[PDB]
Amino acid sequence: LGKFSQTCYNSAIQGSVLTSTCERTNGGYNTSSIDLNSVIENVDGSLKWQGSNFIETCRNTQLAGSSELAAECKTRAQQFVSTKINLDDHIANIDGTLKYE
Amino acid sequence: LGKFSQTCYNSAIQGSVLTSTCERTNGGYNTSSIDLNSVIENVDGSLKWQGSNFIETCRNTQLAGSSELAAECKTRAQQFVSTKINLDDHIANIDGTLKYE
Amino acid sequence: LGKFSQTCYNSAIQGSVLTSTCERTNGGYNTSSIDLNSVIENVDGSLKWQGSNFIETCRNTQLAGSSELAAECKTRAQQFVSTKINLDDHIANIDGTLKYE
Repeated sequence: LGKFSQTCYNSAIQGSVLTSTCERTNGGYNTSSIDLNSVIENVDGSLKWQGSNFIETCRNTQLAGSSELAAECKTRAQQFVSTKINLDDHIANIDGTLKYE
Repeated sequence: LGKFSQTCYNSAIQGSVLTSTCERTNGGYNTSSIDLNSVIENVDGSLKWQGSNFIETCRNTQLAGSSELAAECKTRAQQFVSTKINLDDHIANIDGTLKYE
Repeated sequence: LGKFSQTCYNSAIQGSVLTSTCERTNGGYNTSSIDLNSVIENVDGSLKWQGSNFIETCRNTQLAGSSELAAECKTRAQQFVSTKINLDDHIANIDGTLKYE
């Protein structure tokens, strides 16, 4: 999840904009930018990843008791993500034969 | 802070909107509304008090090493503290282009 | 620990199965295979050891370079979870009018 710095070089943050040179899936490199102002927020003096508008991602909003907002809210949306794992870590050649160690 | 419910009566929530009838300081009553969609948000299935735009409320934004966004941000109580966040969490390289996932 | 690659030739991933041709200690070569499904887990979109069953939630499995397993993996399933927040925390009655503070 994420993991851009592993495949990108020459990164800089100018104001609220991140710029980097990232590898392509089949070779070459591409310089590109992304404004982080729409995904990061200031919560109590601590930078954080911001959530969703709750009226689009929750159901049955209601008052509970005297002062409580209650809802059934949705978790992070499900998506497909590229990932990799080094098979050298635990797969071995043991007399011509592959096994786990 | 806050605690409207100690001086207000007949509260209701419809959508993102809170409506209540509150006591005026020097006697009498007033029904008013507030939109909770501008101050509350959904964080991975939990409702939380929204933070602030970090550009207009933080100072000295810089990349720290590989993938860290570093700055000093105004706390609730308006005093600056040093804060960092790892951009690798959610910024990915999608075929040469930088994208939030 | 492991490192089959630097001793094994012509490796391929079909589904969850690694098939390669490896050199014996005393002799020539042998082609064997190992099912990785029962040994690699998909944890929220990241391939990991110390678990099983990744193949049910990951697609387009390929060999990247000489020893890397590459895939497109499903992140945690989205679900509706009950949540509450206390409005008293930051909503006040300012002279009969609801305000955020």
